Amino acid sequence: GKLPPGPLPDFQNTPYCFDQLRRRFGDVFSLQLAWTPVVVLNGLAAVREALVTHGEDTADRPPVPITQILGFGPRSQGVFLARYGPAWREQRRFSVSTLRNLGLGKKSLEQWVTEEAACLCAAFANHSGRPFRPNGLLDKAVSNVIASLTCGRRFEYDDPRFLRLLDLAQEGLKEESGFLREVLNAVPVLLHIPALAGKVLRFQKAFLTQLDELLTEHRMTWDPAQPPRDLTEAFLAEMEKAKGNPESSFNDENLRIVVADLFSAGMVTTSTTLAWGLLLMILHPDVQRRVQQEIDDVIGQVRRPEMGDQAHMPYTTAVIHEVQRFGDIVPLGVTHMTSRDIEVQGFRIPKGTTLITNLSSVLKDEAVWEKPFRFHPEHFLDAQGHFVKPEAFLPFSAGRRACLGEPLARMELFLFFTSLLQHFSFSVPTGQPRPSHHGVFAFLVSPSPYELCAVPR
Ligand code: HEM
Ligand SMILES: COC(=O)C1=CO[C@@H](C)[C@H]2CN3CCc4c([nH]c5ccccc45)[C@@H]3C[C@H]12
Ligand SMILES: [Zn+2]
Ligand SMILES: [Zn+2]
Repeated sequence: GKLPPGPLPDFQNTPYCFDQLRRRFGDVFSLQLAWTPVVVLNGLAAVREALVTHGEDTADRPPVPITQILGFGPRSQGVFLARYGPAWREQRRFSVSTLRNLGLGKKSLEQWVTEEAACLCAAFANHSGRPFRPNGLLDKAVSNVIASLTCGRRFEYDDPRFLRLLDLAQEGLKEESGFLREVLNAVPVLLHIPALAGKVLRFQKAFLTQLDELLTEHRMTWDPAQPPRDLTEAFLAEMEKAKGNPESSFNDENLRIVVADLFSAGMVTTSTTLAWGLLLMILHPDVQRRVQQEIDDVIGQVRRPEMGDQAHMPYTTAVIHEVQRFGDIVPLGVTHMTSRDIEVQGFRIPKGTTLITNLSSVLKDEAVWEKPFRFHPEHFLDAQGHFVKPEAFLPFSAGRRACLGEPLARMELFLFFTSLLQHFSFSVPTGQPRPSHHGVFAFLVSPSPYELCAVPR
């Protein structure tokens, strides 16, 4: 019956504000947000006990009433915010299998991705030696991979339509984390204001409208006499089989949501990580070199990198993992909700509690890591040079709801990162201030804006 302690009754600096209460109230503390009961879980032990040991009872999401404006319904919840049940599980399993069939785990996708990587290197080379922000090109190359798997196509980097889409996307994930958002969610009555309605999800509504245009084009070009060559076709073919089934989540309202969930995560998570990687590589030249040495030793500058190389590349694998750990791009993951009463670290957490997993607190757990607040590839290495992955490596969270795109993310990071470091040497532009290793918090945590020089080898 013991409830977790907490203060009794910020939105842009949420991560660090929680770290404050952690040292004060402990690793499992309660907190009051509007009318909504929230419990924050900190450190591996508490997150693991919640998401794994009590996995069945914490795999639900908080109701989010605003998503009604985006056409959400019982059988239309996408994957991310989908309530725990049939609509969630059908889409979740569909995405996981469909990715696999499309070539995830095969040289098929491997060779495609490493081809977009070549497009990325040519875009970089076109800056000659001049300083530039690598973010936009990172977003394009990484969007194309997920666009290809879901939408059956890539875009040219100079494509106007593609640019409006990446912008709407970026500006939309911003709206995922808002003060007003939490307001209309704990107070669902506010949606009844048609004037106030529009402005809530300005960009997300507009992103879905742009995605609709692409999906419509895609219905026209689809050859249903052929095995589906991407996720949208596979979805469309299920949608056909389900004509007459009001229970199926394969409906038109859910196609735009599912593809929005997958496209946006497949883009903003991975490229932001890579922006982190490139920033850490110019702040730590010694590390950048030691990676390039391994690349040469194992691959040379002849052929494109392959996933078969990662096995024999423990240092590069280390660095990439440490980028994720240090970069820490999703400090608070995605909220969960208890669907049942549970006990965590000795405290009672009632059914219906909003659970926040503090992934930052696990990734930078001072008890687990040698130098939690430093960029230290040896966190994933031993004295012998072998790669080790500590249990506290949870940038993808844990449980029934853990990132379904992790295998895609891992192959993208390895191939893009190695390809870039295989062909370029990155540096802070002479005469410019040393860039902050601190990050700026949107919904995600991104590096603070920086430029670099990229000179070929
Ligand atoms: C560096 C790359 C990535 C990181 C760090 C990351 C991290 C995460 C995190 C923290 C969650 C929340 C898990 C939870 O609810 O406890 C999640 C879930 C999810 N991710 Fe990822 N992710 C990455 C890449 C991707 C990719 C490439 C895709 C799509 C192909 C993707 C799609 C999803 C989806 C759909 C969910 C919701 C899972 C569910 O609700 O069952 N993510 N991810
Ligand atoms: C730019 O806007 C979007 O991508 C979206 C629009 O409407 C709904 C379907 C939004 C639902 N939202 C659910 C949560 C979430 C999303 N993308 C992520 C990417 C990483 C982490 C979390 C998320 C998606 C983004 C979706
Ligand atoms: Zn197609
Ligand atoms: Zn060893």
